[PDB]
Amino acid sequence: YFGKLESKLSVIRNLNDQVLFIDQGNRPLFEDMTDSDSRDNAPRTIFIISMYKDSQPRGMAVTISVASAAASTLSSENKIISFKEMNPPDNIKDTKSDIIFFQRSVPGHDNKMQFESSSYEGYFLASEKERDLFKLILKKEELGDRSIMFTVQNE
Amino acid sequence: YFGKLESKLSVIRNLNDQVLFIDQGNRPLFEDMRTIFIISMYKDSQPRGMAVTISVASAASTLSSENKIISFKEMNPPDNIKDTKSDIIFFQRSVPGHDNKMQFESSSYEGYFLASEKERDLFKLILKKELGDRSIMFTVQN
Amino acid sequence: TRSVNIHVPVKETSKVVLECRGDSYFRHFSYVYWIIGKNKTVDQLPPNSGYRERIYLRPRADLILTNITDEMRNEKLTCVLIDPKDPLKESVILSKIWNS
Amino acid sequence: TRSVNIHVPVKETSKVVLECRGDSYFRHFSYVYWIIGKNKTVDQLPPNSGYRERIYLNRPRADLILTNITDEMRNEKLTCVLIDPKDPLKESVILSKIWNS
Repeated sequence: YFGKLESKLSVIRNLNDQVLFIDQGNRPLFEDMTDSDSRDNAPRTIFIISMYKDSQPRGMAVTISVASAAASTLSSENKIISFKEMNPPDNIKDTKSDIIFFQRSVPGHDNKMQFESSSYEGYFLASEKERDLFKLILKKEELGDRSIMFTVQNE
Repeated sequence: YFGKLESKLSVIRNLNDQVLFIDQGNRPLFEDMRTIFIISMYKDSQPRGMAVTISVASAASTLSSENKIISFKEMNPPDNIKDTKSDIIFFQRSVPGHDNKMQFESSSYEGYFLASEKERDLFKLILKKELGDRSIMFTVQN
Repeated sequence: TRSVNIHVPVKETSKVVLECRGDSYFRHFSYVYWIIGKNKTVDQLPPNSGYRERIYLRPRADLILTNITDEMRNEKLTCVLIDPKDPLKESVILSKIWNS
Repeated sequence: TRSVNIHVPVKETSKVVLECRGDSYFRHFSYVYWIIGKNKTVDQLPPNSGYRERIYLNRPRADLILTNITDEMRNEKLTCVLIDPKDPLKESVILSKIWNS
């Protein structure tokens, strides 16, 4: 059982300081901080990380949703990363969820975070280059894999 | 040991709803209506009730029961008193069955209480020792 | 640099409040909450259980017990600190506190 | 309704805080504070005693903070007192009893 506690406006950036954003095609991608949304509103880069209490405490259970969107929540459904059409729910009657990730500090690096899928243990959010794009993907864990490390910046 | 805690601006009235005030001769009297007092509360190493001083807000003048009489010493309520009694410490207790009414017992002279006494046309603050005596009952307005 | 501590009253009263406070060096990402017995958050209890939780928005969560039964007095009540590291827990059984 | 209540931590730490709260319907004239052992307010203790009191300037509150904790302090009877226009109310605790439970 997950119960929603509190939400925080957050920006996420890979170790190349490229910022996570949602593009015109509803895709989670990364862009150089230089070229990231500079608006005070920051509609395309500001995420809400919603923290959940857990009946089976295993770490910090969170959902990640777009702050400016009506209903766009990150999902690992089917071992792939998409924006699912929904809001973070008041509760989830399940110990696993395609929209719940465990936000964990990187081993040896307290200032960096990784996000482990609650649905797929050992699978993490990662930044991956594909042609000219940098995509948010779900990839299996090799210690010190830097592609799964992020800086999470409050508001 | 008494240690000062917090104080409160207070208007004191006797049993006849007359307000306590200090007159020209520095005498404490009561009249229907100088009238603003400060009741300062003290913690006590020997908890017996609410230990207080009564002083004039328009200061330095502090009520005293020295020698079993009423006087106003030229002094401010002290930060502490290293003793278990004092001529300026009274115990403020509510009246049994009347939470809104207060009595003030001298800590120095057990059994002696502040009272209102009619003397001719005047009503005077005095100290005196009659269960239910109304003359030792006061109301305090904060 | 990480801890969870519960403050409990030395005596039972009609309304009992247990105060859980967390201390974590991850200040932007830390919270505390209660688990009743093995695995029930307060939200999961049957209605009118006598348990209520107040989450303060150092993280704090108060657990408020009313209409206290013997099962409640002997229940293991756990407060959990959640942050980017592994959850940290502290627990109490009130009947042990009160009968000492 | 008049009462005095002490909250204590279930375990000892380097800095231990006891919270004393009173409840009194005498709103302008009620307060709580600590007495260490038989008759010492915190004000009366020698310096570096390990006790510090925080009186919050009706629900009066006084916290007692213990540092550099000794066995004497662990075994000391600590009393919180409610003072108001009625007879004083007291509650007490001996920490070693709570912590060893």
